[PDB]
Amino acid sequence: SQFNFECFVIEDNKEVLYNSVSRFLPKKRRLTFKLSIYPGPGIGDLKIIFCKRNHGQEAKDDLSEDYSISIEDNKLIRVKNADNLSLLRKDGCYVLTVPEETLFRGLHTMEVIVRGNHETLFYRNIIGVYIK
Amino acid sequence: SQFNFECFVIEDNKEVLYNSVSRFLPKKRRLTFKLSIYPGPGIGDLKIIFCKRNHGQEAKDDLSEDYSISIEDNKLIRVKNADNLSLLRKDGCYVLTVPEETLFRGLHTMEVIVRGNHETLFYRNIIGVYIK
Repeated sequence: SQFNFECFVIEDNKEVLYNSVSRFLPKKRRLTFKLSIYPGPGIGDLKIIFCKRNHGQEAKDDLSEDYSISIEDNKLIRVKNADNLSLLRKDGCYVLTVPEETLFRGLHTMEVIVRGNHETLFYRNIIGVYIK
Repeated sequence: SQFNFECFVIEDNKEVLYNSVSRFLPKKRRLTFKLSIYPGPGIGDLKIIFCKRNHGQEAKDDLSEDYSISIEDNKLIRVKNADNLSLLRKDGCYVLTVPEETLFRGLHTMEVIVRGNHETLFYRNIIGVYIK
């Protein structure tokens, strides 16, 4: 696939794929959300946003974050609230990493939206995480 | 204030600690150099530079890089050639990560220099890597 979106839990200094919303995670785990981009025809300069939200009765705007970046000339441009993001190039693949930590009980989602060529939608995905 | 400086090689999707000049690595391996900062009280703003150099009969200026960052008011400031650097905040320590790839045969070093108030030297360390 040209785009991929994954959540990893840091366990004993290894990244372990989080592959089911059914699995409750304990608090105090580091998470990494990874957007992998394989460039090609029509895929170069991009606008990307990550949307972190929590859900349920105790939904709070306080826990909401948007991380907005652009990729221009294969370089990362921090647009808004994107200081913790990082871009890494590995063998024709660009990986954008968003770090988080499990802290509040309940359902949390991270959504990613990728647009290019004057706002054409290239990719959207979302990962839910349950925390004890 | 306490500092640590470590090098990790990615081997089967895990960060494996690479001790300085402890073995020869093949080409096309990913490396991460991590400076960990355990800030003490009144440490003030910091100026940090990483210096990459290669050594031997084929010492080459085109392989040298300097990555310069500051920590000002507890935020990362990318000063020069620091787009690939990232800063992760953990419980009681900051971690600055410098990614590299093994590409040229011989000895290479990554040196880190940390200065603070009045250009006072707080820390210096260096790690060497052998590449096949």
